[PDB]
Amino acid sequence: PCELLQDDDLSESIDQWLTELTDKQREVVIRRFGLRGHESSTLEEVGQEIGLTRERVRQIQVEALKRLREILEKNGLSSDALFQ
Amino acid sequence: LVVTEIDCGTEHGLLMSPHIEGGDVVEPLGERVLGRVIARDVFKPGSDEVIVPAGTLIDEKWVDFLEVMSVDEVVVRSPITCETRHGICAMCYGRDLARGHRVNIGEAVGVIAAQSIGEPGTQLTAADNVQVKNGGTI
Amino acid sequence: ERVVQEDRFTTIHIQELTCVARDTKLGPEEITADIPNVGEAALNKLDEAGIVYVGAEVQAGDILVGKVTPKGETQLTPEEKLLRAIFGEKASDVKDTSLRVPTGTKGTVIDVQVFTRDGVERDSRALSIEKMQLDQIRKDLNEEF
Amino acid sequence: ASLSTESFISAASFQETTRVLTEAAVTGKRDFLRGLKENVVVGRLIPAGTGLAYHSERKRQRDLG
Amino acid sequence: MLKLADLPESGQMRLFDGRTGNQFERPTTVGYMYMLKLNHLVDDKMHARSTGSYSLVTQQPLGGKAQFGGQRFGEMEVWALEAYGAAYTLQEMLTVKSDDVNGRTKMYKNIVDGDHRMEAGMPESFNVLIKEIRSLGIDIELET
Amino acid sequence: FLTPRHIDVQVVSQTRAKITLEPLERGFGHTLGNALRRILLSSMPGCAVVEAEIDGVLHEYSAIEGVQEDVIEILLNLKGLAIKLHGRDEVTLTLAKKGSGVVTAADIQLDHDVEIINGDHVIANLADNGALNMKLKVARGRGYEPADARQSDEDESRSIGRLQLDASFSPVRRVSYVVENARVEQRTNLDKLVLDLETNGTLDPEEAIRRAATILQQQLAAFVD
Amino acid sequence: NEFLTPRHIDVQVVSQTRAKITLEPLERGFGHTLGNALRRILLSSMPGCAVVEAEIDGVLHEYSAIEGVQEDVIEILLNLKGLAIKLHGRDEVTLTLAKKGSGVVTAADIQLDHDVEIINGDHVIANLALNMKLKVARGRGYEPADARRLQLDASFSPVRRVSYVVENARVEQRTNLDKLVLDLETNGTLDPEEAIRRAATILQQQLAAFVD
Amino acid sequence: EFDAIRIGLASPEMIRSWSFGEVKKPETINYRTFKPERDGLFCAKIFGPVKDYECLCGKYKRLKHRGVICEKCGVEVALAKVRRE
Amino acid sequence: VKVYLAIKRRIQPGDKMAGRHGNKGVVSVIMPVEDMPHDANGTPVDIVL
Amino acid sequence: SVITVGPTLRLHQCGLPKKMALELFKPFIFGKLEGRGMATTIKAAKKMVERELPEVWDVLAEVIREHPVLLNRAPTLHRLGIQAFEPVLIEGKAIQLHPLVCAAYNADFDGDQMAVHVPLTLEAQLEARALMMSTNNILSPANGEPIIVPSQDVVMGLYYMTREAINAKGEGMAFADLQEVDRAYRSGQASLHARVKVRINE
Amino acid sequence: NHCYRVVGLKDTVIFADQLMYTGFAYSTISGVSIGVNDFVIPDEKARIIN
Amino acid sequence: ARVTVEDCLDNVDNRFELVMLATKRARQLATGGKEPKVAWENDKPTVVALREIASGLVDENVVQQEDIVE
Ligand SMILES: [Mg+2]
Ligand SMILES: [Zn+2]
Ligand SMILES: [Zn+2]
Repeated sequence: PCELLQDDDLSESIDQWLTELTDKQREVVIRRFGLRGHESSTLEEVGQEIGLTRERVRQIQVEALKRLREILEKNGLSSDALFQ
Repeated sequence: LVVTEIDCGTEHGLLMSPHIEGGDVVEPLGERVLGRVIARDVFKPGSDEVIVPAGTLIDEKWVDFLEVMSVDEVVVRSPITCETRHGICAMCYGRDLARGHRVNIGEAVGVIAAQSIGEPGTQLTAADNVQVKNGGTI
Repeated sequence: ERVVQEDRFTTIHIQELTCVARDTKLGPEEITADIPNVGEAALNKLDEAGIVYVGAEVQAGDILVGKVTPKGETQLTPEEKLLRAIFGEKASDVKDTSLRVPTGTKGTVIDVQVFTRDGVERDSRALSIEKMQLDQIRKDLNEEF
Repeated sequence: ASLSTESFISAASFQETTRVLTEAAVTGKRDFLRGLKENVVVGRLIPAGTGLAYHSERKRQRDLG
Repeated sequence: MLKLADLPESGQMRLFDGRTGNQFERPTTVGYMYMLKLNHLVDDKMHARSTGSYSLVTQQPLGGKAQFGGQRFGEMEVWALEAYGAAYTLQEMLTVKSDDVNGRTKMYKNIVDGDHRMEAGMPESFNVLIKEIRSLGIDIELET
Repeated sequence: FLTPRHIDVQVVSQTRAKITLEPLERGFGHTLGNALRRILLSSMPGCAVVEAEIDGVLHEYSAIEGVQEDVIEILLNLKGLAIKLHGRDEVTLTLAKKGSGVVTAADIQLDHDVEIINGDHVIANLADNGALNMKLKVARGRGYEPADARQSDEDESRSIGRLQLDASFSPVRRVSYVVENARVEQRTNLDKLVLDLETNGTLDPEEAIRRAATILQQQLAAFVD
Repeated sequence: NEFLTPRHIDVQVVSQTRAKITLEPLERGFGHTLGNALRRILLSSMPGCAVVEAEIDGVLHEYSAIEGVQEDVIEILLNLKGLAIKLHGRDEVTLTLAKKGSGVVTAADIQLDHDVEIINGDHVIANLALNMKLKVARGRGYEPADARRLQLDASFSPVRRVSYVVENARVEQRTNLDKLVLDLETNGTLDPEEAIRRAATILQQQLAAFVD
Repeated sequence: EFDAIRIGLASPEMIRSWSFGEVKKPETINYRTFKPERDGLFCAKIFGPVKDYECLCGKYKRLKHRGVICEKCGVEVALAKVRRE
Repeated sequence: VKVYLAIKRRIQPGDKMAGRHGNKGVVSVIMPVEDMPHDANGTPVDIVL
Repeated sequence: SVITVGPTLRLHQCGLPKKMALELFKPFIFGKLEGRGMATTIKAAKKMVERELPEVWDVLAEVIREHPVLLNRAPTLHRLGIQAFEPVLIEGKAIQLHPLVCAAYNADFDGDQMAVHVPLTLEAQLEARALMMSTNNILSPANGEPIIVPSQDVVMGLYYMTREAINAKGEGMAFADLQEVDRAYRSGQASLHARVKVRINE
Repeated sequence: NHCYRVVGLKDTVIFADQLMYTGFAYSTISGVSIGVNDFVIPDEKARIIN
Repeated sequence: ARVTVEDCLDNVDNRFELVMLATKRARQLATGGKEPKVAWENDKPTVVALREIASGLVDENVVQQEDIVE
């Protein structure tokens, strides 16, 4: 029962952290990774309908990745100790 | 055999008498009628007098009260002569429990009575002329 | 307090722990040095072959023998894939099934005995065991002569 | 006196299983969960003790109003 | 031998108290006695667990996780709980704490939330008995 | 009404020493005697070998070549040493001897602030085919402390090199007090204390009473404030 | 040389004569050393004042009673031991009491001088349906009648019942520490809280001469 | 809830209502791959899927559709607890 | 590859101690030296049966 | 775990090791850390109870104050074999049991093991405190004789206290009340059993 | 059994704990011990055997 | 100011309705629906429900009335 609760509590927090992180950057991470029920797509398939470029969708990905990296550090997730 | 009724309403019980075997008594009346309800109205050994007008339960105070009078034969309501269906009345059952009050409505008295017998089981394994010891009448 | 300070009833227990190398159709198991999803503190007491040094003080939950098991068709979830790109963790397709000491058992390794089969390659840790056994069987026979 | 149990789940504990289930099959007796040994195998509340108030409300609201 | 070693004849000498400091008003038998140490230490018998792995057919806790081992709740402890007025205690140790699938997962969330809802659930020891009876050509159903 | 002044220290031996403080009032003699006995055994300044590092062995279980006694028996002999630290709190000592000669407590290199009481205490037996060399490290503590409680001064790299010991230093071993009678020609209820102190030699019996007086006064001061 | 110094968090005062103190932070072997050292000073040898001599008219024996009094002669000596008398002027004085009226004889009718002060004036002595000569002095320890006609026991100690229970205390730093719980019971001549500060001062004065 | 547990005979017309498929082949798992086969003692069409929300051939594996039947393999996607019922 | 650990299990409250005459016993606590009863010489006892 | 007698415990409470209370009350710690605000998610709270920090012991004792745990021996022949107690955080690896309650369990201290049980539902905590408590089952269910009786060690100290002697120290004196008997005895001037006369207010 | 019947249960549990506290404290003051001199063999035992 | 679990059992003389009455009362305090009459002494929700039974401040009628109100 402990392992089944960690996967459920983390899934309810990942989708919640994306809706409170930003507005324009939230739809880019959801399009690259289908965490809200969407289907996974490549960089050329996602960029053909949004951004109209192959490098504009990757520049926002690294910026939003560094922002979520600082959230998990100050929240108390301690990723440096889990992955070691 | 869980208790489901508070009282049946009948008067059917066996007589209780102390152990008068041998020369002296073994168990007096104060221990065999300790915590049991009285079936019928006990009468004084005199001409015509009543002690218990309703026949309620006997507490520790009524035990010493019977030692004042010379009463020796009393009747009590036992669970072997009850009147309920699929159970045992609370009034017909005694009051010997972990508490000091009467039994409750819903207490499983059938399990606590079987464990009390099987628990001490591990601890278990000429006359030509007779005479008297205490002087008295015949 | 005089019976504990004087070290009277303090006995010594010797508990052994053996590790095996199973052979499966998905891939052979070998004793390696690199372990997925670990750090420098976990590999500090370990050598370059995957065997704990002789005399290293180990705690409850340390890695003694490095044993990895290859696997295929992991079918990872999209929630776990999102975390593999943030912290920069590579997707290791080999599961970590190394030997670890149980909880509440801590001590000091006195010796390590290895066993190899015919036609199998050996590591640098087994070379130091046969060298100490060959030097001992040669220094003592030269001294008794 | 222990072989006169109307239930089959409480009679299959000490007696033979194939002897109680065979008689209960050819008879078709719909047995209820009244008692103490029946609710232990099933997993419901026990009427003895604090569970008497639960079975009283269940029987009251059953084709009675 | 007590006379040669400058010791009392009866072997009982009065000792002084360590905490209060007074003298005991009775002779105490002292001396040296050989004692042993058995291999029944508490490091091999003390263990506890809350969650762990379960079997395949019967959802019962067992070892294998190198954490601890669950104890058996035999029938002797069942008759003891029925002797009291315990109804929800015995029902908890038979349905929620063991032999369940949805009841154990839903109960663990109630402990973290702070309110004990005590969901009913269904014991897994009886669901297996239904599938084994229906496969023997004998019918069983719930009339409700 | 009476206070102990100018106590007497009757030193009959290096280890056993008796002291007679002063003829006190009746009632306070037996009270102060049992009170001072529990202080000399609870907390007293002492020094002992905390850890020992040998550059020829990995762990304490395996024996070495040339020494008759086992390594475990060597570490059990270091606990019986009596090292006195005057100024320094923590000092590092060395020991090295080669040849067919037994090693004792006097084989340690002398220091200006390190004074060892016993010199006849043996450590291990040597031979001609082997030799020993190790480094000792002592410290100043208050009471008994095991090796698993004082987990400090570690970097996850000195596991195979450094070996820790069980710090069980206790300068006081046996304390005995009796109630005698004395005459002062002032009152009739007079009694003195005769403390039979048994010190291993790490501390002087005169300073033992002074160090046991400031600790009791610090505990009784909480009632005033 | 660091130690845990106790601090009184609260003083449980249940009555004017009965108190209860607690010392949470203590050492390992100090929870019972300070309790026994303070108990022997308050109980055995505590400076106070009580009755040392009691003489009445017709002191034949201990069992020989006196006529005119409804109470026995044994209960008269038992009521004088509980009387709280406190004087500071002279070291040893002699009191008197002459009661001619019947009904009741109380302790407030005793003629006191400028130095003799009585704490409890409502304490009854004997019931009359008599003239005695008592004497009080200053004593240090509880001395019975066997030590050193007229003779009776004396109780110069202000406190009556002194006890202490040593129980463990949960500390965030140390896992094994015990606390001290002291309780006193006096006859009202001294504050139960101030009596502890007086006993600790006597024990401190006997050691400050050999400390620095 | 439930009550009044009864026992009767298993009618031939009622057994067909409990079952969901007919078992005709005795083989269970293929030799090379570790996957069940149709009309077997461990088949996925009759009893249910092996994994959670995944068919046999792997065509439908999303977590959106709770109940659906794949066109390639006639198996209804569900959880792992349906295989016991 | 097998290893060998060396654990020194010191005595603690909970172990079983007995003699040669058949008197089993579980140790309760470890009392200090000042609390053990001592004779007139000053030798505190270790085991209190 | 192995049982151990403790003379410093009350009749309604017992002892419990610190290492066992962390494994039994593990789901109760995760609920207190999230409500307080120290732990955000449930995954971060798992690494706090396994790291043995200094703040996990203060939050642990909050759920042990009022939580009757169950105790039982291996052979259960009566209803008094399963009694509920209040656990107290003690240091060690043994269960500190009450000396008087050992008469009901019929267990001696020679290496016996007693299992523990932790009720989760608050409905089970109320029926364990009002029914399964050690203070409620003070009378044996067999007869009217109480099951909580002073054992051999307690009755030995009470028999020597109440004894008659012909000659003793301090015999023949009188006392004012019970407060004078305790002061004269602990002062070393009166014997433990001496023929005296006292007046009490009963 | 008489204290619980005439007083109650709240004052009986506290009385049972204080009776155990005063039973262990006074048992340690009286150092009762069994020895070889406690087994008093009667001098007339040899007369009956002979 | 202490727990009284024995005086409340003598009022009902059942020891079974008291558990059912304290269960419905403890859930109203753990969920934050109602406020207890007795002040808080750093106690949990299960033991505080038994303190109101011995004092007579709550009965089978107050618990039923606390559910309809909001
Ligand atoms: Mg046993
Ligand atoms: Zn009936
Ligand atoms: Zn398919």
